[PDB]
Amino acid sequence: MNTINIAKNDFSDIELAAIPFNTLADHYGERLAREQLALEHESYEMGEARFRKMFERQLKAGEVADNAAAKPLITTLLPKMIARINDWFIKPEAVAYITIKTTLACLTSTTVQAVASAIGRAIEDEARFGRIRDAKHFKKNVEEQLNKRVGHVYKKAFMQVVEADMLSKGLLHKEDSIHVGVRCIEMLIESAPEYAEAIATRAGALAGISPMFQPCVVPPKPWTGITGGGYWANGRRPLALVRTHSKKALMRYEDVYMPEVYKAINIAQNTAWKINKKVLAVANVITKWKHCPVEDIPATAWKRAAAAVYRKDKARKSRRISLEFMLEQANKFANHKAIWFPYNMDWRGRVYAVSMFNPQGNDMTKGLLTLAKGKPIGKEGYYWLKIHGANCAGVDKVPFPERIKFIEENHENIMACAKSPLENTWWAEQDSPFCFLAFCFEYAGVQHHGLSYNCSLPLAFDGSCSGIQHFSAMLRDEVGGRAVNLLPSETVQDIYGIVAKKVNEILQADAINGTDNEVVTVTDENTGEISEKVKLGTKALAGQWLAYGVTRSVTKRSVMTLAYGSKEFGFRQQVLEDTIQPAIDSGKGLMFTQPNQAAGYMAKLIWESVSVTVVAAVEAMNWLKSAAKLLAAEVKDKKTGEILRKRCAVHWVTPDGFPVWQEYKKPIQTRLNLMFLGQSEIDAHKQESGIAPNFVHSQDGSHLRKTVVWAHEKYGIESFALIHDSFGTIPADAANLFKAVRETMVDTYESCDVLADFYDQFADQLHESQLDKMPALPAKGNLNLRDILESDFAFA
Amino acid sequence: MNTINIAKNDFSDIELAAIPFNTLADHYGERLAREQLALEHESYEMGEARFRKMFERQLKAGEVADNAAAKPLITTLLPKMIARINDWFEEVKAKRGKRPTAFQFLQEIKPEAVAYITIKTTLACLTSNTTVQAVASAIGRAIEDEARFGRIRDAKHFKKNVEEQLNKRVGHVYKKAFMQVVEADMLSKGLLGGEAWSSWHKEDSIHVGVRCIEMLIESTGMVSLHRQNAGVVGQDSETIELAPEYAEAIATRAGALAGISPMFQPCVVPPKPWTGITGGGYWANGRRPLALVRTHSKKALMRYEDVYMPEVYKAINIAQNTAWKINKKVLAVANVITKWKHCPVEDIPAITAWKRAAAAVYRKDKARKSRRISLEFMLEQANKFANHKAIWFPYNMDWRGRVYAVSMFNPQGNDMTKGLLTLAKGKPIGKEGYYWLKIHGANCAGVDKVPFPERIKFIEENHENIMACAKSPLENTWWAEQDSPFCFLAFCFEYAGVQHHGLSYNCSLPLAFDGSCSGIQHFSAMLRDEVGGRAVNLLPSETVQDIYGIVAKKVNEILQADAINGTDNEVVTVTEKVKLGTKALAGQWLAYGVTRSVTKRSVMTLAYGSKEFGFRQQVLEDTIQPAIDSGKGLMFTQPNQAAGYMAKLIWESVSVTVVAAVEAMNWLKSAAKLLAAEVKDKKTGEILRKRCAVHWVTPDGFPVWQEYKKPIQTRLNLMFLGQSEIDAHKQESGIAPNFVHSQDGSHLRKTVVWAHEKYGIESFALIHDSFGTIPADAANLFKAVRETMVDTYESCDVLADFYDQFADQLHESQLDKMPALPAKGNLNLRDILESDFAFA
DNA sequence: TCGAATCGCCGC
RNA sequence: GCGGCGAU
DNA sequence: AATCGAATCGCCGC
RNA sequence: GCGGCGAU
DNA sequence: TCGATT
Repeated sequence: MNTINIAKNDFSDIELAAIPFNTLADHYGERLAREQLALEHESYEMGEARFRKMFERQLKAGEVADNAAAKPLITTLLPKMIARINDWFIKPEAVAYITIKTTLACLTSTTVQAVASAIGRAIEDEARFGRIRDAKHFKKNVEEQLNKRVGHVYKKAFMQVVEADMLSKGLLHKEDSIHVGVRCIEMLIESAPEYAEAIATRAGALAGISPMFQPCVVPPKPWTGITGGGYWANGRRPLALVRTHSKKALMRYEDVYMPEVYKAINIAQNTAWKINKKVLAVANVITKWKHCPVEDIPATAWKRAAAAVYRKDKARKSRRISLEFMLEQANKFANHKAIWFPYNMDWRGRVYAVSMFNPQGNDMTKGLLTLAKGKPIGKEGYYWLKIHGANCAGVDKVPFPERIKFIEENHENIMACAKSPLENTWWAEQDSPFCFLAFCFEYAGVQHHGLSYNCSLPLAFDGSCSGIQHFSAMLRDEVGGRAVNLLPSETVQDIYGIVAKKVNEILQADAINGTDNEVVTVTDENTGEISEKVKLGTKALAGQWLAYGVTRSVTKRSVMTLAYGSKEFGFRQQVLEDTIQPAIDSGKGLMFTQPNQAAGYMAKLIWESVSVTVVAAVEAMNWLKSAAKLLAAEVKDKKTGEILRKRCAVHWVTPDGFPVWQEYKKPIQTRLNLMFLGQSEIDAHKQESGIAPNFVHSQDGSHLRKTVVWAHEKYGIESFALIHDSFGTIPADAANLFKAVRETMVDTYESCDVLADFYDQFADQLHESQLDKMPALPAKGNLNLRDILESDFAFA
Repeated sequence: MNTINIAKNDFSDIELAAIPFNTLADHYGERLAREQLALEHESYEMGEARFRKMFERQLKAGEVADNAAAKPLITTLLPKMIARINDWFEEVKAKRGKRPTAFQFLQEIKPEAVAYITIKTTLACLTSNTTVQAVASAIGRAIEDEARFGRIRDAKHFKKNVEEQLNKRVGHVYKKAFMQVVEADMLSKGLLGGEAWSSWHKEDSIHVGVRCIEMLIESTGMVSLHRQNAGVVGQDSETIELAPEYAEAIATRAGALAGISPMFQPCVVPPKPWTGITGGGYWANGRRPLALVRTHSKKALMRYEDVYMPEVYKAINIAQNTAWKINKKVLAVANVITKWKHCPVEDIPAITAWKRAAAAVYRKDKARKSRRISLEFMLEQANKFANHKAIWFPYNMDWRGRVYAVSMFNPQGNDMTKGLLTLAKGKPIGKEGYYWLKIHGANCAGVDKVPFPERIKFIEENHENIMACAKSPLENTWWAEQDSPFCFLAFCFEYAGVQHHGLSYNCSLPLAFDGSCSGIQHFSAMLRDEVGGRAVNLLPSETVQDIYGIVAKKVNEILQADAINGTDNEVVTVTEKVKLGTKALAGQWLAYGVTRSVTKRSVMTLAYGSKEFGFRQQVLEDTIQPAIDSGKGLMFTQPNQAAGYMAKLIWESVSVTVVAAVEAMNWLKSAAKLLAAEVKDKKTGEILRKRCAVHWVTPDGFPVWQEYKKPIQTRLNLMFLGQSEIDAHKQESGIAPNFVHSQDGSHLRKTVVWAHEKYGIESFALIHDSFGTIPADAANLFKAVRETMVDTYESCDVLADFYDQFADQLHESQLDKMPALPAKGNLNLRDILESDFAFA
């Protein structure tokens, strides 16, 4: 409960070390060096404070046991107590966990009787709950709402209701409780400051390894290796080029040779940003007046809404704390001529900025940041500057000439917002408001100062659906590629609309020729009550959906979740929560007499429509999932029981050269309590669930890294705004980046059959029995990749 | 249906007529006369457009029968329909054979209700498919809906608790949805006799309406019947049209009503001095002339024509003459923040119960829209008159004599309106002006329960905050966080001016001084109550006296005593439940903590006549129910027992604190009851003394007559809206609140004339007990308002005068029932002159 | 058996 | 009249 | 048969 | 682990 | 729901 201050020695050395200073000072100046090292020391300093505040709230709460510093002693203390309870003789392990947590919590916030009463009272409460959970299928319906509850008091209150319903349907001493705790303590005594020092020492250590990362005031330290990049000073937490769950998976990158990967990261780190002072000036004012600046600009349904408004209030507090941090960071570096961001990678190869305040943030955070080195905008830069503004306004589904026309027709509004941003709220109403306001300021400058006016604003181009774009390129899918604007097109293609149009074709077919409605008797298991129930035929079901009107908004989420592995089942939950339930609360949905029947009907229709719109996407993710299932399985001779092939990790190499290992590992045994917080084999399921998204994310990351090196080497582009598939640069450089991103993607998939390369990596790993099971590669389609270079709306 | 425009000829007269023009031109010149008469013309123009939009919506919704142009004709036709209904029923019964198919359906609905349901639904159908079938269907489904759910209304005792929740819902579908839910609930309880309604089939409902349509053509004849393509089986149709004369009657009445409903605006010249009952304020001879007294009958207005009240007339004209201007600095701030927030000062960032929660969000959504529409009007009017060097507000009086401004934008409004308005004619502020300028700023911030020396201390300590708010009101939100933000911000600007320009600075800001509890103050003055007078700051006190904190103190004293002594809990059978004792109940309340918050509303409602019963509903809704929703109120295990217990304690605390108030309102209530009764000898039955109204005259010379009148008959439908003798209960309910309000009106009127004649004061901000003037004249207004109050209650015994008015009217049986005048107390009125915190 | 301040604006 | 807003 | 299940990264909270 | 928020 | 483990 007494924490040493890491600051005085461990944080002092970071600034103190001469070798970082002398190296930093020569290139960037002594004062810029000192500030960078002072800043890095401050980041570690802030992190120590953050842990101290969290620990303090945990002492008052008694949730010290939940804190990571009190975890390691409990793990060595617990097994000896469980055996002692058996030797002295609810599950034995759970009682041992309950006693340790209650003892540590009671001491944190001292009578022996009071702790014994608490342990017994919690023990009785848990067993009354545990029996319902340990029945279990009914508890599974309860468990999701139990997981949604917050705090033991709400858990017990929710537990209380489910027990009463469970009694109604029929699934079914104070001194002794104090005596139960006393004997638990008596066994615990058989199983102190020295233990308290262990949590106290660990608390210091965890305070030293969790800094609040901050932007660099000098160009970041280039990555020459696996660790030590980004920030210049030797720290307690050295940056890793790849964020790894294990130190082993970090080390497999130590040997590997990835010259192009390193260049891409170093180039991105080199990009110099500055705070957009004009946008910051606006944001500082509207923030003092509104919780969210753009949230509200003047211009049985009850029970569902009640759950949302509690969430909506909790959401509103969660948004503000993020805002107040970003704003302070924006104010703090507002005067600096330039700031930089260090970059590392996730284990799949996507590029992330390391500091908490980064160009990859929300719209306000994005609008608060701009590049520091501009070039005169010229004719083409103005053209792309206007296109970006239309995109920020939400005009992104029309051809480019209509996007320019929208800007010119709204020129006076744009000018008004630039002149008096607090007097005209039109910018706040646009889809990406603060980024739009930033565009307004530059648009005014070009009008005030002409095409020679210097512009450093980041103009971001985003691929429409990167995963489907990449999957269609791999397998040459024309129909899917056209739906994602990979092919050159007269008009912007909406994949959500195409799916919706195909759904309407099925809807019309089933309404004319459909299964008739059928009636089946149903008997409730508990009641034993026989009620006649109607299964809706496809004809009746289509009629309800046709009455509602099926738009792109019905099919939108199902297409987005496709890359994440969602399929027909997950769609039915989406349709219910997205369109069917919200219509009911609005009073619409009179046609949706049975919601779940409509959602199941719709989810089948969306899945059929998606599978014919993008065949390569669906085919590829099935092929990858089959591969992961085979490798992840352990092969055992049935008679022998010995394993012929152990569970195998899945590994591949991106065209950039980045390798990735996907090792999802599940623990052997875990303990979870209903009323108290719950306390190395490869998981085959997570291997299958993740192989399709992780592989395609690995491909988009290589595309990004290839684009930034190609843009810097073929063209002069030195400033990059990168969000995983969004590519930004200054307007003078904007047209070349648009070219470079098309040239990179065309180059790789003309050069590399990524799926065949994947097959060569695991083909030997398959057991003799497994080879017949593995599906063949999906057939290539009719698409020509050269047409991607001509496409306007691919944006990538 | 279609209404000719009033505007072209009749609104044209307002600017044309020479005598209104010349009278205005002689006082203020031709050109100000041009602007005023065109402005008054626009006020009539805006008002007519208001009627036309409402009529268009009501026509679209079929709610034309709800509109006032259609009420007179419906009142004429309704008896004819009803008589024909009753005769049809008697004629159908007399004839032998199978009864007509509508006969049974028409019977369960009252003959009055069918009559109105047909007229409204036919008028709705015709003004918004003229076929008899669709209108007969539309009638029939409405009859059934009144039949099915009416059964719930008349049963009746349960309906009284569902009546309010039905009213709180807007729109027929929501009303119908709620009634299906209660019907299912009461059927489960078996209240409705267990008879679930069997829905009428469609062919029945058609036949129900046709019999109704036929019955109006015989009796009333507004609708007439026409047959298209007779004898052709395919196209044989019958149609319905409205009688043109009846359509012309609503159209004539619609136009007549649109020309008499103006949207009153401020004056660009000083308002017309009042010389008589009518035609004051605005200068044009208008279709709706202003009245000096706003009355419900022309007769109550006519009583004022004869009366000589020179001081009443002087006070209104002085108040009208006060020159105002729009505070541009405040208006600049309000124009900005309003565009960003629905209520600009609402959410500043700073560092069964579920069913009740749902009702709260519904009300909150209503309150947001209704609040914002008022805001948008005030800002638009403010921006309109922003560039004028001065503007003026006409004034008139309610039937009790309280003074109100006439234009919709007026200084007697909310904070934002009050903040947007400042006086036009200012004087150099001076030392004394600065002092009250800071006191006013302290009160706008909410530092009002404290002596003046610390009010000055608060302002001077927050000097840098006040300065920052004035320099950048948009950059520092501290002013918006105050209790009266825009009025505080208005002080911030003048405070910044005094520091920039010194004590020579010309300040025209209205410094409002408000009596703490004007009703109890007046009642304490009449009967000379020392204890009551001290509690409401009538007598000089060491500190400001909070009557809520006083009552809370006396409540807490009982609670502590009832925690040591007092009844134990007992079990009582109820048609066995525990009845909590005062000892248990005291413990619950002490656990909650009883503050001035628990007692505030009860003291406020005292002047309105509320007593121990009304406090229990207040206590439950104000503190107990919110506590339960918040997760407090575990102590309130039985909420109604706690509320009734606390209501008793508040009533005992209040009655011993302000005795003069309780005694005086009782005496007036007893007077109105005796006067409002009819006196009839029981054996003969003849009425010896008729029901009599209540009349008195203020010391200012204002007469006032209380004649609450009850209508003989009324009608009420569940889903469609419903459409003279003295009301004795309203006479007793109203006499005491109205009498004390007539006194504060006289005090206000006597104050403005005394401040105008003894001192030089020419600018008055007046809200019924709030007295405002420029800072240079603040000290004298403080003097003047005290001097008037001491003078009247030394010169006049208002209760004794009141008794002299009605003593002759009392009957001989009633004289023993009448209480004596309440005894005067030991208070000395001259202490009011030295009372700092009376403010009045 | 019943009941338990005035004035305006907006909506129905 | 009912629903909501505001003034005292 | 029984039965389970139905993307990555970051911040805040427990 | 759970919950909430944001990025793609 | 149809695949997946079990």
